Amino acid sequence: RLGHECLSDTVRTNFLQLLLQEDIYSRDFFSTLLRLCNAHSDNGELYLRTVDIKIVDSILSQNLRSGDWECFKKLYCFRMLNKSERAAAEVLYQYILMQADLDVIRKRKCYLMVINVLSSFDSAYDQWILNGSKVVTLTDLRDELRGL
Amino acid sequence: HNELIHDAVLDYYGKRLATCSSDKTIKIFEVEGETHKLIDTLTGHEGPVWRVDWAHPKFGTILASCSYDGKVLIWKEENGRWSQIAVHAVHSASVNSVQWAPHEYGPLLLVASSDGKVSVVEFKENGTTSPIIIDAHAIGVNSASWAPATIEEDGEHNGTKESRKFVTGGADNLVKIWKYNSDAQTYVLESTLEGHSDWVRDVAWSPTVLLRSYLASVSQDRTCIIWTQDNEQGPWKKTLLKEEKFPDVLWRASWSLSGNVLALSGGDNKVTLWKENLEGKWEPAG
Repeated sequence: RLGHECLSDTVRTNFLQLLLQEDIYSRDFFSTLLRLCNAHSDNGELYLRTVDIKIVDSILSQNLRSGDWECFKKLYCFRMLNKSERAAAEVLYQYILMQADLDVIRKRKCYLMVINVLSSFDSAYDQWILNGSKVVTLTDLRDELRGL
Repeated sequence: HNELIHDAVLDYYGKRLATCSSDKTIKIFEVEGETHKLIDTLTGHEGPVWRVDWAHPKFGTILASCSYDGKVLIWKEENGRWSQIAVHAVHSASVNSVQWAPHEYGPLLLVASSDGKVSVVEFKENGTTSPIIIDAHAIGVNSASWAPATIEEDGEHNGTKESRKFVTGGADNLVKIWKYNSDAQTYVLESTLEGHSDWVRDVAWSPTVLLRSYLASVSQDRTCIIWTQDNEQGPWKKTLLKEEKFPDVLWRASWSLSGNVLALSGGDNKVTLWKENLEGKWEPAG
């Protein structure tokens, strides 16, 4: 956190990538960061710098390209706690579409999560989420939930 | 179902057929030539769906359906289907007719319910209904219509002004001619015309390119009197179409969208055809 004249973003990118590929460090380290993210999310603040946020974003996005629901579960948790909450709805939403590994009951459960998170918002721009350039409304998701 | 449809109408672009059933559904299909494959079904009425109409594309393709229940259920293609964007139910029961209006009168809907009302539903920015109701007849209004007197819709040589004539078909057995004055916010009853001692079913306005306007007042006496206007403010004269009573049990009466040929939609499921000949007189055509 306190680099930026004692750590360069590129050297830091490499570290962050390293401990998350090595099984032994990845879990304990990453749960630890997210507990601490929770302590400043409660405030309506951040715990982290802008640079660190994007590094983690980038590694996890590359873990989506290896599949599994769990990769999205990490990206989700990170975005909720480090305040990217419209994008957090998006993360759960990508999963239902990208995967045909999910069954019909399983598609429904996922839909139900996105729908209640959109409508809990105190913002009128977070009542919908983006898939490409088309705006996806609760109404659209609802049609999807009965049709899937 | 498809075991009793009461009206069908086609959009300008020729994409969605909208048949309206009397078990409360509006089954919406796909226009693919003469082939039709279904795409929707909308149940929401509590009465048999009487009639459906399309709206001119310059203010959207709007689908207004009405039942016998005091409800007009406006739909419009949204949500990847057909979803309401307005509702209007200032009546109580027996909404009959629902006809869209040209954008030279603004975007208005002209609703006729049998409870001796007519509303003029103005549409705003949020799609809000603004029924400016008027009492007409007293036994029932079956249908509704309007246009200039002194000028016309704004153009090159049609001025502009602010007026709108009406034809109101009643179940009091009359067919009244109301006149709107947009310079006074008055609806002045002008002429009362009576050609039938039985219910006026349908009324209509001739979209003829002629200055003369003809109104086909059909009836359950199986007679149509053609109400002949000399100009846009001239008198009305009863005329006979068929000089005798049609075998057709007449309900509707529609003029063509190019021509001045009149089809009377008989209960025999045949359309008799009457248009004026080289002598000046309504004579056969089919």
